[PDB]
Amino acid sequence: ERPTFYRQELNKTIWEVPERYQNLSPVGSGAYGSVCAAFDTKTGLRVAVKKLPFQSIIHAKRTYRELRLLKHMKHENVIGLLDVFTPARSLEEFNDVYLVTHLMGADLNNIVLTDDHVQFLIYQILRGLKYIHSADIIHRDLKPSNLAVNEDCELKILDFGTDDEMTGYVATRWYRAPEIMLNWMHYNQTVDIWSVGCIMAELLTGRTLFPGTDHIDQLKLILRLVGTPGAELLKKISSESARNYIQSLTQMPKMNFANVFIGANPLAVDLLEKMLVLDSDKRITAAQALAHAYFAQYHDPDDEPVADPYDQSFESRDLLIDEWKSLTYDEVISFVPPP
Ligand SMILES: Cc1ccccc1-c1n[nH]c2nc(Oc3ccc(F)cc3F)ncc12
Repeated sequence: ERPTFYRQELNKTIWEVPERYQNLSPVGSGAYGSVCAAFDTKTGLRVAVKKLPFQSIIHAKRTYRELRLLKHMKHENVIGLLDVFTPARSLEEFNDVYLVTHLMGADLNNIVLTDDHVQFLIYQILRGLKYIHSADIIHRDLKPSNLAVNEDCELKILDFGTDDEMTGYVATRWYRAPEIMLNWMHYNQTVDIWSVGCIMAELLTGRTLFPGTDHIDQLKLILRLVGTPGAELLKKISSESARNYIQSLTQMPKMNFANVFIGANPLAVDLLEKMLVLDSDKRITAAQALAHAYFAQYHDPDDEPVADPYDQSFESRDLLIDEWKSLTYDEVISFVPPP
């Protein structure tokens, strides 16, 4: 049965939410979008409520995409959907989408740690990533700011699935795999593993691994550590222009990671060497990384679940605004809360 909704001005828009949600207060000061913290009186959970959506074909498809992704994700280490609602009573008046998830304590930026803490945090990221990758979903933009923890350091991944904000000395680009940063090729799931390597290094040292002042400076930072590409990788760079530029660079050998990560657990150094490989074909996978000796005290093959199949055929589909809107409406209406 349809709950009673009440109205409140918050982020200079009128939020209309079910009575169960109380004490709504804006969080993140814009950083997360139009998001409010609230208390869910039905479940006793502190929740984050995001108000989004059908302004164009691209916007409507992106709205559908986000709802589909969030509805699929059912894993301890991945942000999932506690609720989704609209005050609209029919498809015709449907124009707002509200998404509800767990309210976390802080992101990984507001944390950066002992080796034991690093083990635990990276384990959880990899556990969540195994799940996400098993559904053929790539995050594409893993960074400390979309990794959040509660008070008990229990972690969840957020934001899975412009040129200006990627320009210059910016954290938005520091965690990106070189093949995606420079559009070398059609990339794979281990772009996310590169990101984990960058994050893990930063947890260990307290410092950004590749704090490039721009794309090129960052590539140079990367290649100084991992070496310039060999013949085999160059061949895989389908971008003739990008391949051409790479060959202009003075060749450099891979550095000794033990001399870069001075005093770190040798098993951590080993894992970093396996994650921070230039050739994405040869990077360690999430499933493989979980079985690495570094996570011996946390690893449990019976407690690292995979995802149900995820149908993303809609991605190659071209539809009208009202069609994406109708699809989105169906998904809102059919939502079943978690047990
Ligand atoms: C990342 C963080 C840092 C500090 C405090 C709270 C949070 C936080 N907890 N939950 C959060 N959810 C979001 O986005 C949503 C994602 C999916 C939703 F269904 C609803 C959302 F609001 N953004 C920040 C936080």
